[PDB]
Amino acid sequence: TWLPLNPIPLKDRVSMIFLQYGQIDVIDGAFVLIDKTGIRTHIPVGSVACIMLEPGTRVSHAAVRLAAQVGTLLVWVGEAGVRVYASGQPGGARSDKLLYQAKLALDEDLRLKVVRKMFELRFGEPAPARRSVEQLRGIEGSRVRATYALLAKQYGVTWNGRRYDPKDTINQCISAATSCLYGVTEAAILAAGYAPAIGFVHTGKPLSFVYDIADIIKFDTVVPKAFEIARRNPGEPDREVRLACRDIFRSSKTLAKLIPLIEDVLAAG
Amino acid sequence: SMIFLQYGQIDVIDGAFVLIDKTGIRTHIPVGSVACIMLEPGTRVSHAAVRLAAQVGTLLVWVGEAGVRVYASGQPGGARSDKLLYQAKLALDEDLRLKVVRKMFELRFGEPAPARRSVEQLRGIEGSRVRATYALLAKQYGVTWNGRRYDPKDWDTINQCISAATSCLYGVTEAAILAAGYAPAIGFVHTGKPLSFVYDIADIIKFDTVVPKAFEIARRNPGEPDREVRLACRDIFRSSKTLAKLIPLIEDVLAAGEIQPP
Amino acid sequence: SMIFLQYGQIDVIDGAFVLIDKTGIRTHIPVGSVACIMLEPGTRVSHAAVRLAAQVGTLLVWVGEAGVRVYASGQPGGARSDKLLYQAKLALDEDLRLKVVRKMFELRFGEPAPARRSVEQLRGIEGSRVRATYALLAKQYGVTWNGYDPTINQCISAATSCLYGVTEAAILAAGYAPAIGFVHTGKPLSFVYDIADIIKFDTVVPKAFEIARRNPGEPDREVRLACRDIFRSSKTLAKLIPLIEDVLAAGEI
Amino acid sequence: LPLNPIPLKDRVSMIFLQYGQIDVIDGAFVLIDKTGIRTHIPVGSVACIMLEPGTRVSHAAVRLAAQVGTLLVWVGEAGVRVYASGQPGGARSDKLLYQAKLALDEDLRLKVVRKMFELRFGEPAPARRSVEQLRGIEGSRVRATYALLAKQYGVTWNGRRYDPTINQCISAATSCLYGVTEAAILAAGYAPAIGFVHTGKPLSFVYDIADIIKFDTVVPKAFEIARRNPGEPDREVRLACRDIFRSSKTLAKLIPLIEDVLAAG
Amino acid sequence: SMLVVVTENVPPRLRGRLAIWLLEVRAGVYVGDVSAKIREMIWEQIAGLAEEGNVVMAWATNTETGFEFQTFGLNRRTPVDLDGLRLVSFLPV
Amino acid sequence: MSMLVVVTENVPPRLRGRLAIWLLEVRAGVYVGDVSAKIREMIWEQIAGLAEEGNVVMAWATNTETGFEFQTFGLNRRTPVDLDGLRLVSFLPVG
DNA sequence: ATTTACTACTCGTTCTGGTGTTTCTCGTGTGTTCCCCGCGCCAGCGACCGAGCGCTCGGTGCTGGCGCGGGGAACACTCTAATTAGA
DNA sequence: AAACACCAGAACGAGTAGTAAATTGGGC
Repeated sequence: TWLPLNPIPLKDRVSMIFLQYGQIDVIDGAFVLIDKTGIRTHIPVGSVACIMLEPGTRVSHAAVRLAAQVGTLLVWVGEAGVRVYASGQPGGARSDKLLYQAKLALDEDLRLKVVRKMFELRFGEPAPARRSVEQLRGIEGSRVRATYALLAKQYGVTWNGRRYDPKDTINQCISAATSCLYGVTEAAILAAGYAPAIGFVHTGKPLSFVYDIADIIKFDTVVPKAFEIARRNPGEPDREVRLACRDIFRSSKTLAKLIPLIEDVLAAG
Repeated sequence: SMIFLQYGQIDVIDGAFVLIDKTGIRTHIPVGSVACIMLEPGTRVSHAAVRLAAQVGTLLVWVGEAGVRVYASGQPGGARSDKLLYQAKLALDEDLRLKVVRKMFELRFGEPAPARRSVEQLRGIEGSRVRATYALLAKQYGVTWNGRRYDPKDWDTINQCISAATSCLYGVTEAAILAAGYAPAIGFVHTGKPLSFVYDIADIIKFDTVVPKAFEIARRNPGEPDREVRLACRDIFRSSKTLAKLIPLIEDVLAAGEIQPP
Repeated sequence: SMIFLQYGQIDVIDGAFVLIDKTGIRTHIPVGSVACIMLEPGTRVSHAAVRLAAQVGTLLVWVGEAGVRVYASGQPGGARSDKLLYQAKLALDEDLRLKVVRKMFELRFGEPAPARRSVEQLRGIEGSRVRATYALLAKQYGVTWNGYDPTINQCISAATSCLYGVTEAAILAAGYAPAIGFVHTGKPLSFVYDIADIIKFDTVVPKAFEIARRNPGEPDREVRLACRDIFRSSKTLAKLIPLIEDVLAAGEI
Repeated sequence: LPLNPIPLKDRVSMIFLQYGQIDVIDGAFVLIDKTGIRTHIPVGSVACIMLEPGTRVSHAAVRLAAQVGTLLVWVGEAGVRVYASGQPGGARSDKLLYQAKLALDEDLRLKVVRKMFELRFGEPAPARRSVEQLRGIEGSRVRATYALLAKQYGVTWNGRRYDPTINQCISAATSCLYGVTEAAILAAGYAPAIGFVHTGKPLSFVYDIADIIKFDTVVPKAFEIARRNPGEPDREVRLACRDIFRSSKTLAKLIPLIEDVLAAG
Repeated sequence: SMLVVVTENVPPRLRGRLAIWLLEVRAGVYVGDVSAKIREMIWEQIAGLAEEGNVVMAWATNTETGFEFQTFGLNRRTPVDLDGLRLVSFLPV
Repeated sequence: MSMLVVVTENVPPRLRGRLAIWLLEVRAGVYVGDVSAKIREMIWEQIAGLAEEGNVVMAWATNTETGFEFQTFGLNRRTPVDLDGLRLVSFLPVG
């Protein structure tokens, strides 16, 4: 009575689930979230691509084993859902695709081709000619600020500057929204057997490549939608933002379009 | 270095990793001198502990008893760009690949590889030596041997014990490659599979300790050979600290390319 | 003519109809002299019975107790084309429709309708007369009358519902369409509302006013049983078919 | 609690019930066998229930069937229709008066007849032709369709015989089409007896509508079944019929078509 | 649109009414495929005839999960809202 | 992707959890989900391989006139009967 | 004759609380070709108002469904040592 | 410390003869 438990495609999966203030146990082979009161919440871990864990959770060994076998990325998040830690299938990487990504990353010329492909796929227009990675990153920063001012004027949000350290609400919403986009994005890369750390524009960080991929589409749908929530300034923004992101991840079918896009980017090689 | 934790709950009470036992034995753990934490079955980790290990950059990996099997590790797919690009640069170049293959042969058999030999030639020599070693262990333990015939459908006792043991060694090997910070999919003798390098290192230290034990268990012929093989591998990996010694071996094998690995 | 069957089984034993009772009393029925068999609750029909009743063109109409309600009827929507085209030809033309409306007025109040009056004016006059009948019965039985949201109005609604029952039974037995009305139009039971409004206050309504005067615990049941007793004893359903044939006969065929 | 009927286009075609008594349990259409096994049947989601010989309906069952707008049809051998019961007052006055207006006037009746000829054969009827001439031409084209289909599917054809295998299949197939067809008319609130080409018969109009489309999908498919000559044809026909009534979405296209014909004149 | 209704401790009335339209595969488990308004009718029958029992109705939609469900009454398994994603949670004694 | 509904009785807890991996356990033995054809077939494989002595019924949305299709594994007092291709369910008495 | 509301009473299932018992569902020589679900682009549906003597009658853009296409098991191949076992 | 196999006891609901009561859920 032991059959191989195989994971299901990422596009045919729910976006994200948030659990908080309760222990994560495996009951009869199933992902269960027990609360302090004893109420068991069965979770369909197989049909979800990423499970984000909030402070207050106590995950068990068999829980991380189960979430690993069904291809479900576990993401410990902190304030406003920013990713603190992650766990997944360690051997779920493709040798050919890793060697392809790394081959495109080592050489400087192919790396510049990938960066230019990301710029063109983001803004719909080719990058300026004879420009270094730092210059494309500076132009990227200017266009990013122009997008923040343009969205701030479109949706009418009092804007004073981009602030990452929580030390307003708008930024928080963005940090939530983008955070989710980062999260699911990482899962896609893992489902695609690449590495999340081998970036092209961003380097050194353990998820640099992820930041690249998300930065292609974040202002296409996710950031403006986040602005919408800020326009209302709700009492529980995070949750709502989460929901909104989920709906966006449905309406754009993001989980289905990430893997081709990534491949398309590497097709610049 | 490295630390194993088992049969207790991980938390952070006064700023340090604590492991709680069923008898109430607190095991504080300083954030220093721990490059990786090994989580054995029976361990419930809190959120504060994961946050603290995440801030310092301590790699966490969920493994079995004495790392017999590996299930999930933090920062999936690799956390270090330098070591990944390093192993990849070694695997892409045919010359560096030949260097690492020769180093694997010399560390495997205790003698340098024959000169002017390609990768495939060393694979053939390695294969004939592997067959000869199977026959040699068959003579030393007195087991009737007819060949490695495995059917991934029905699941012979000797190929059963050998299979389980190789699975355990794949476990500790993948755990070691993770603790070192490299990719288990990027291999040199083996290619394509998602655990090629694991198959390389495992092939280096295969016949040293685990397989003779497998022939001992097949000699005793127990009712449950899988359990005895996994537990014997746990004992060998524990008393021999094979996982601790595997990291210097891996960093040396990859160091054979001479590009100064960081 | 017609016949009511209740509490038994319908079979065909050796060429004729049979109704088996709970005690074992065989009620044989010959295939002739019955134009419409009416089945009350408590009746089970075998296949051969419906086959024989279909061969000789016998109308089967599943109705309530004493025809108090109409639930289903064989040959849906009418069995005779000539009668349907006849009622329809009478109702399409405004002059023949006016003649049938005046006949309903005459048989309703006992006096001919005023000359040079349209269907709308006759409808207003008939409505005012209905008010006069409501106040008159309310004074005769001593019932507080004020003029329903979807006990006196309850009894009135129940009685009018039962009468709509027997009236629809008569319209279906004769072979005409219940939706093709002359005073009422558009409704699926317009003709039922006309023929029923002809004899509504003749007998049924005063009994509902009496029950409303007694004020019983269960008014609906007492009103329905009273209506079943009036339809049974007075043979109102047997008397309805000639009335309809006369009303539609006033259109000069 | 009220209980209103549902659009016929979103129902199942037909069910065949044999050798059992039909009762009502806790408010539900039930078919009990001789062995005691109880078969629940959703009366509301079925457009037409065929009652094969051996069925003993209860009063409550015809009450429920008539309240949900489900036509009951007592059938005989090979599915031929014997009797039927349906909702008595579930007809629209305006539609009945419209159809009867088209039927009383001889010129309008001729217009509707020509509309049936055009929608049946895909070509306008010859000018200045009476109903009888269009009826003879219709019968001739019917026989021509019988010979053409018999040649297309390789069926030995000797003639159209109505008195009691191929013909049987036809009788079953068309029979099925009649059933639902009548039901459709009831769901629209028209009268089945008010026919234009056929007259006098209590289902004349029904036949007419059926005679528009019977040779489009119903007859040829029946021929196919004859081509196999199975041991249990009826069932195979019945099943097959349902499939056609799904694949062509007949219940969805019957009401407009009828109205379309009534649009003539 | 596929429609499934599960009922516990309902009077037989609601069970029969559900047998009017849906196929009863298991005790209290009803399966069907209806449109939107017909689903509304079935839910009206449910809320009208259920008085002491607990009923859960789930139908197909075009949402991300694919379906949507609503409950009438009190049961040990109660649906909980997890940031809009409604799941089920098993209460203790 | 279509809708999937799984109803179980007298199944070992292994199968109940396995179904809890992809489906939501609305009721005791009543699980609801929305999966593709492949995932449906996989769930059915786990159902037939893990169920013992118990009875399970699986019903998914399709494009038939009925609007859904179902199949069953095991024995129960309610058994499906084929009436001229139309699949219904009959309730058998004792014995 | 049929059906349902109401009531004990049997029968079966689920659920939970005790013991034990285990830390378990794994074997990997590396790379090229025919077959079919999946997205993908273009056609069909989901209250004021007249007649008499306030009252009374009440009428008048997604979506599923046919299509190109891009991702999996035979076998197609080094290389060595006593023509097949091993990598 | 977490999780599953196995078995006995408690709680709970469906199914089923029995009794009794009705022939019923409006109206226009």
